[PDB]
Amino acid sequence: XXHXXXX
Amino acid sequence: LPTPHEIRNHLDDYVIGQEQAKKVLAVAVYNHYKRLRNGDTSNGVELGKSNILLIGPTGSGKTLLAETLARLLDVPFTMADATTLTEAGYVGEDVENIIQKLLQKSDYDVQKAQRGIVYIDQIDKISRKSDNPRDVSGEGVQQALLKLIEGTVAAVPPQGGRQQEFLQVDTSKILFI
Amino acid sequence: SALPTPHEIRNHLDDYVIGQEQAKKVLAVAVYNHYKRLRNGDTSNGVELGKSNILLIGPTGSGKTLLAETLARLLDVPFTMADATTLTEAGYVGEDVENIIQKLLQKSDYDVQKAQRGIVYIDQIDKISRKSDNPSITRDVSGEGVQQALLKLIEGTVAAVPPQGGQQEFLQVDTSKILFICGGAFAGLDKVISHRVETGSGIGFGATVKAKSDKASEGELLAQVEPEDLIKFGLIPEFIGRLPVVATLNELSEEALIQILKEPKNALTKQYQALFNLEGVDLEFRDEALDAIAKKAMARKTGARGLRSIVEAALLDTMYDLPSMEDVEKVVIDESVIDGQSEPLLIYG
Amino acid sequence: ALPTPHEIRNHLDDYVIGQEQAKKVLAVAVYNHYKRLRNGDTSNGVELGKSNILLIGPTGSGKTLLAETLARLLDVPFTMADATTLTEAGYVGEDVENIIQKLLQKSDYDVQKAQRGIVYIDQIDKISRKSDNPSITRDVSGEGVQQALLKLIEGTVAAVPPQGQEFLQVDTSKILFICGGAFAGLDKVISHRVETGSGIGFGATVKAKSDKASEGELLAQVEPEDLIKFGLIPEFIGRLPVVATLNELSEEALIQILKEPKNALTKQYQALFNLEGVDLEFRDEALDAIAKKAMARKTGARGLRSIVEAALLDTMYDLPSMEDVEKVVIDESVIDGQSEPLLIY
Amino acid sequence: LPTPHEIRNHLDDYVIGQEQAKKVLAVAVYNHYKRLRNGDTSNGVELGKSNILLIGPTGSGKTLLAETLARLLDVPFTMADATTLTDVENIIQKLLQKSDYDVQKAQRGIVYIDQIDKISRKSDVSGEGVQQALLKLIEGTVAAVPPQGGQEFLQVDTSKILFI
Ligand SMILES: Nc1ncnc2c1ncn2[C@@H]1O[C@H](COP(=O)(O)OP(=O)(O)OP(O)(O)=S)[C@@H](O)[C@H]1O
Ligand SMILES: Nc1ncnc2c1ncn2[C@@H]1O[C@H](COP(=O)(O)OP(=O)(O)OP(O)(O)=S)[C@@H](O)[C@H]1O
Ligand SMILES: Nc1ncnc2c1ncn2[C@@H]1O[C@H](COP(=O)(O)OP(=O)(O)OP(O)(O)=S)[C@@H](O)[C@H]1O
Ligand SMILES: Nc1ncnc2c1ncn2[C@@H]1O[C@H](COP(=O)(O)OP(=O)(O)O)[C@@H](O)[C@H]1O
Repeated sequence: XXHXXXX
Repeated sequence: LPTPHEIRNHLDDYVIGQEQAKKVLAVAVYNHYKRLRNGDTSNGVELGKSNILLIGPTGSGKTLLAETLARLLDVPFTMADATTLTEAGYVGEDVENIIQKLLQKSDYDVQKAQRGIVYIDQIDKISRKSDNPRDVSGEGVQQALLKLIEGTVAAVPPQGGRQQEFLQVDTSKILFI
Repeated sequence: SALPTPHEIRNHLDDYVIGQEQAKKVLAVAVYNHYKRLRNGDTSNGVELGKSNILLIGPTGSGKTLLAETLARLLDVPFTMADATTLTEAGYVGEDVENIIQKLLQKSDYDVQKAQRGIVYIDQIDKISRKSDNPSITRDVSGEGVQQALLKLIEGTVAAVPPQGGQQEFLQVDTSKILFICGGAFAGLDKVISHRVETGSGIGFGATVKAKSDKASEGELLAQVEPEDLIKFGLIPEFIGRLPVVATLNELSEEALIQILKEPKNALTKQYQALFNLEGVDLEFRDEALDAIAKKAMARKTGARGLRSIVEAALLDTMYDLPSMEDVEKVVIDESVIDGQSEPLLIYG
Repeated sequence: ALPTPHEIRNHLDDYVIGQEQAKKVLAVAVYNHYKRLRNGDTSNGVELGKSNILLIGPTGSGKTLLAETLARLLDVPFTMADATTLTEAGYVGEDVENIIQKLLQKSDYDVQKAQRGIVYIDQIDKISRKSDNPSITRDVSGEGVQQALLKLIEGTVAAVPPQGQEFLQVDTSKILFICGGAFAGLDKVISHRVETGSGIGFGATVKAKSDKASEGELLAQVEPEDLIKFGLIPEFIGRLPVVATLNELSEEALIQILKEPKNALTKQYQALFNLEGVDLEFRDEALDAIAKKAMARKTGARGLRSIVEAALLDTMYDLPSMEDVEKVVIDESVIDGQSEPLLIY
Repeated sequence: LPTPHEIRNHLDDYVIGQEQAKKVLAVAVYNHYKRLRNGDTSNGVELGKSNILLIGPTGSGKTLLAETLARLLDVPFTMADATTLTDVENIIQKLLQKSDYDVQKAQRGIVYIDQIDKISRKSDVSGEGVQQALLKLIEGTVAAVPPQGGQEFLQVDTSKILFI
């Protein structure tokens, strides 16, 4: 569905 | 038909505080139409494309110039938005829809639509920010728009169909702001 | 319907594992008691029969992952073998916790009533643990956060899984009676426990110096493991409370390796015998060579898995030219061959 | 039929120069891989184990060459991925499952055929735990990838989108992995440990270390504990029991690689000259000079192309236009640039 | 079909002040394209794959050389950048966007990269990320690319594709 990207 | 002296005066009636910008638009607007009067018939080959890039702060009259120009100019005008634009049309919109709205203003007149003007607001919205990625409003939008801005014929169903046919409306002639 | 007993199931696992009597006893009681809780499907006076998960702790290559694999063979009820490195906290790109339940249904053929009574195994559980203390200003998405999500899963709840890939419907599967066996290899746990128990000091005059005479990491620094020790390692009390039982596995001893080469049906030596048999040459291992391999293996400190390096490298030169050779009835490996001083002896016909 | 280890060694011999020990490992490994497929499930022995390969050597030694040339005569599915891209799950960089994706494409989406394939990994040294690093931090690039790969090498099932909202399960226990890469500073690590054991005081004895560089022979004495100091995890090393040591190219290795291989630049350049009808010959004086320049620059075999290209850069401009030139001779002066090559009519 | 002398004249028509650069591209392009014609019929199989590197001050026409050459030879050319990279797939699909359908026609295309010094290894995730990643790209490989965005994936070889 959506997008997730982090660190 | 286009006049750079008079057009500057006409914009002055509706816009104030930007004198240099009026001179720039009059040259590009005059040059773009002059090119189409005699298309690629001059001796000069590989003529540079005439386009416009508006850059100014908030409340500077960017949206205002598009409205005033549309009223003064005879060819049909359109006012689109980049936020609605999405790549590969998942649920938001498609780039080809911009051409459909242009025909509605031109009443499905290809000869009259190719000489139209295009203005896209919030150009910064399509800025590619893919540091942490898929991206539907970033590179995908700019890539599709660049293909259209380059000049290509795109299939557009005229009237939607009652046919399985589409018209190959040119794009290099149409101007973009 | 006579179910197996711990002595019977232990005999099966004993055929595949050696020197793990402490840990094998735990799996037998759980599997044994798991059928009792299953038989009493809300048909007993005692409602909400307690649950007792298992935590298999052991060194590298000690056979933790091997126990769960061999267990599934003789097990009638379903089983699974998942991991935790690919798990992410609440919807990240990596994976969701519901993927574990999807695997269980593939083995049970999407049988909800049959999958709820299944068993679950997880590997590398220690990897998902915040190394830092409680503050954790940066929000790690693969550390202790993953453990927090599993709390609802272990306690018992219902998740959403599409059937066979899809309808706009989902399947609710309870986890109240589903067992979990989270086994992982913990590194540096011996140092943390020494500070709490040994409390050694040797600078001052009054304080006594141990002089490197303390117990080994596996000898006495694993059996007396307590929840409070794991908090310093980075686990959350809430996660450990869900796993009361603990199983401590000792490091493979010199004598243990000798048995592992011969007693198991899947031992490496047996595998080479079958592989060499296909070529047509018999394989015989001398007793001197077997013990020598054990001495070399311990130096590597890689566990049972390190044994393959010693055997394969030693016989690499032999396997390279054995197919070309013809009418070779037998192949025997001498003690010197393990060291590499001398080449193996071959018999021709 | 099935190729024998000797049979496959001679095939690699044409494309591989100066690597004797490495050919034996890949030959025995690949040969064993076939038996495990056939003998497996049709022999008294059951649950046949697996053994992977770990290639270690300097840069430009031919590690990447072995992975490609082997696939030509093998005919089974093969792939090539990079570890550096891989990152711990849940992060922006990449995921470990990606590696499986490429393998399927090479097998035309054949799960039964992809499990029987081979995989190679380059630049493996870039993922090592940083001993000297702040405690509170996470090496998703180096440590996370290793942790995630542990279960993959042992054998398991991972979700894979078929063809790139459904996934396909593909076993991995039968799949083979060949990790390889240059390890900078490893020579000092191994040297220390094997020669560490001596004090500085009067009573303490002194070892006679540092007798020889032993670059080609020091990597051969590698052990798993030496890699722990480097940054590798003991669990990851256990998954790769076999080890391979590739020495640096010899002073005259470049000379042999120029002539003996069928894919050498000399033969390749001759093909370009041959189609035009002009023969191309390289003398011994010219070739040895190039070898000295290559080693002096320390670029390696990879940089060898530059020397040949520059030497013929000016001359190649007019060869097609020129006529009545049946043969061309290359001289040492031509490589140096002192004089132009002579034309034979 | 062209020759190094003829291409040099054509190159001089639109470019000036760079004489040594013309001879480099003429032989490299002529030889590289020659490989496509001969293929593997010759004894020297597995030939080709020679990359071109350009180092010069800004405004020297480095990009113009590729674009002018692409027009002279009528070969598709794309102008990608490495500064954006921290994807690799974007570079491959980019070239395909010229015609959106190429099996044995995009393999002979040319690509140009700008600001190659940015990726220099500082001594630092910003640098050295790209160089290790570009190794497999330059050495040749095949990457999945959805043609036109869409349900069948397309495989395109990269070894034939030349890089500048
Ligand atoms: N240059 C201007 N001269 C006079 N009035 C202006 C000017 N710019 C904005 N205004 C006033 O502000 C109103 C809205 O102006 P807009 O053009 O919509 O502002 P804008 O910042 O150009 O919009 P954006 O940023 O392109 S969405 C107009 O109806 C005017 O009343
Ligand atoms: N008790 C044992 N008896 C026989 N072989 C064993 C034993 N323990 C380990 N092995 C061997 O070691 C291999 C790997 O066992 P594993 O279960 O993976 O050990 P491990 O401690 O679980 O490693 P991890 O947990 O993945 S770090 C097995 O396939 C056997 O060949
Ligand atoms: N040992 C070798 N024997 C023969 N040719 C070699 C050797 N090493 C390199 N070459 C030549 O140099 C080319 C490049 O070699 P590579 O396989 O890239 O070396 P490398 O050590 O694998 O580099 P990496 O993998 O990036 S560390 C080969 O295609 C051969 O032409
Ligand atoms: N010799 C030349 N003749 C004509 N135009 C040139 C020449 N050299 C550079 N240019 C101009 O420079 C522009 C390209 O600059 P470029 O080489 O891309 O700069 P940079 O290398 O800094 O990116 C083109 O628009 C082109 O018109």
